[PDB]
Amino acid sequence: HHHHTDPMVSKGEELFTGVVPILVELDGDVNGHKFSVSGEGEGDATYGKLTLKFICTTGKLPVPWPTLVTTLVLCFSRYPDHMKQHDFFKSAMPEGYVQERTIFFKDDGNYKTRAEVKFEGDTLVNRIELKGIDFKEDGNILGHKLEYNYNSHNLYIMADKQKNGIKSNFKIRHNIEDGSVQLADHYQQNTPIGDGPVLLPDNHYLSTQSKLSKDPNEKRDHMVLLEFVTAAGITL
Repeated sequence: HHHHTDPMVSKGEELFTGVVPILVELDGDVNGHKFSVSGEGEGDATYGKLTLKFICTTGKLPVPWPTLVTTLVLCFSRYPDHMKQHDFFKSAMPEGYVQERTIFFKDDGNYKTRAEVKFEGDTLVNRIELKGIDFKEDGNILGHKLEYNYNSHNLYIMADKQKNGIKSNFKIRHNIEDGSVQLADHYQQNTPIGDGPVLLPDNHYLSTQSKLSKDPNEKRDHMVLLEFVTAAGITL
């Protein structure tokens, strides 16, 4: 059960009670290599918990799987009760929100992404387009020099009142196979798809933990992702 004095909080919390099925679709194009990814799994916002398996449906993924983790559903974050009035992501549901990013891989190319996150029936759907340009053919991305792992990370969320949405910018660190690190500097904005009211948050952050694995029975190119996201940074 859920029980909040704000009916707008109640509306979003009710959509994310229990376990929610997730579908992810990504059509990408990086330096002229077209590819698609399909993902399926479940989210349990009560615990900030996501379990997803992604398949490259065009063959071999032309970029490293870790580079797509942030692109491939922050509505499943756990917002503490005393912060639920700051949960933009659930408040935009079920009509959804647009998530847009530019991801600058330092000394390399950049990803431009646009996604619509919304419910289709009971299923939470993340449909994405990605364009990657100016990548080095022998760089860490197109050369597949990134390790298959991921680090824990905090992203700070700010309101974007001009756009009735939010924005964030943050740096992801990708381990390179020779010990060093590839930086991926993310700029992010989110806006509601509908014109109904949303919750615009005070400044806070999301604390993320991600674990990547492989399905030993899966011959297609794939990534198994376990992710926890918790909102923080506002006191009681």
